[PDB]
Amino acid sequence: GKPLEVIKIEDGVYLHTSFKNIEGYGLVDSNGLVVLDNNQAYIIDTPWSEEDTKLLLSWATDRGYQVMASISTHSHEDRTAGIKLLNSKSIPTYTSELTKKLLAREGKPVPTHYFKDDEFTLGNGLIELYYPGAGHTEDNIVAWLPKSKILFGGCLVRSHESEGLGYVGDASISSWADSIKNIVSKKYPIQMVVPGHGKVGSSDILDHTIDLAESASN
Amino acid sequence: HKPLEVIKIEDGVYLHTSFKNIEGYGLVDSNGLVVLDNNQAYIIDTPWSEEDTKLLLSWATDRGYQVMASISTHSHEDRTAGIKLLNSKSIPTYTSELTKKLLAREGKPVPTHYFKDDEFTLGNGLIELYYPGAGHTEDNIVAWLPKSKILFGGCLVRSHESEGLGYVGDASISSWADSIKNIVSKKYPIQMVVPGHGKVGSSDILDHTIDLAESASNK
Ligand SMILES: [Zn+2]
Ligand SMILES: [Zn+2]
Repeated sequence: GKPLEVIKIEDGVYLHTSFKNIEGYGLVDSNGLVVLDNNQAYIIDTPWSEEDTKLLLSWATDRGYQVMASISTHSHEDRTAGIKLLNSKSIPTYTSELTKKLLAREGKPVPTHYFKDDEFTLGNGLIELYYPGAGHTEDNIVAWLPKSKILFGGCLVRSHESEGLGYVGDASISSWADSIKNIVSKKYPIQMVVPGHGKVGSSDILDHTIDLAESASN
Repeated sequence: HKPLEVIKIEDGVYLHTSFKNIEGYGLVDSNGLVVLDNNQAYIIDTPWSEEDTKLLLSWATDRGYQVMASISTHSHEDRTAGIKLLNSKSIPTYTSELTKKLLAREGKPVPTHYFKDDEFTLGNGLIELYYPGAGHTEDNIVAWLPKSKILFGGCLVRSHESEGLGYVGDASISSWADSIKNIVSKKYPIQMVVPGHGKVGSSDILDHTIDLAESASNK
């Protein structure tokens, strides 16, 4: 069969990490966040398994948190599992309108809620969502947390120690550098960047990511 | 999803390579072989999925080949997901006894044939199968092709480019080096070693794999 892990990375911000076995390669890890506003919880990108999502919801309800919503950063396979489960529990699920329509076109579970512009904030200013343009996928969005000064980049960003753009099957490689530069133009006072895969780091992760992007489109 | 590739690597020996998309990491490859004996084809490890297995069968039958048998090197899927499909088409499927019983214990489709000893041959001498000991898994076997002088090591061996042992969830790391030394003790005149993942190489792959095993075992 290794199980979901949750760890505190700031006050009211927890990193959750799930694991899959890759035959021939080893273990690949995947991150998202739980963000607390008092005792209300928000999930950014659920575990890829419906199983590990189940465990994440229990992680929260066992601490007396009320899970208010989930946000999914894009439409890929691993982001669907949680949507279906949280829909079933009447927990509000959010994506961009575009991500929602992509999911519906692919016959996948759709979120119950969705925002239409390129910016949207959740909680009472707790989570600022932003669509910076195509990169990892055509629809990928990021989440900015103004209080903790953390950017959740998901797979649109690559961690420091990692050396490629990851799964690029649905990527817009020649658009990617420009999309990271759009995040940069927000002039968020970024203190930490959480990638979809790998270790958390500083704002450097964005520069690192443009390097990989600019290299590959050559 | 990138589809099955098949390429000739020796007279009568073809490398088949199947791909999976790994979110966060990229594309991973998995290798097996097809070995021909005139019109008769033998598959060493099926492809990773049923769909790619289907493509492998069509690759062979579009060429007029008769698929006589498959052999799977252990009870993990990148070796066995094709057993159900071949079973449906009444194509004999083989594993060791231990691999067969592991599959059955896990409620997985089992091969229609198996062998009991540490050695077995298929295709009347074409393919020599050997169980060297635990490593990648408790049950992993290798395949020696005396004509083409190819060793198929599967995930018991690691390509040069690989700097780790791969998926070690079911591994016996402290036994792994000995198990490779057991292969080496066979004195096969090895010209090429085909790993389960990554590029084909020479007998040096075996030394590389020993290095990796010994390093991980020290911890
Ligand atoms: Zn993705
Ligand atoms: Zn295996």
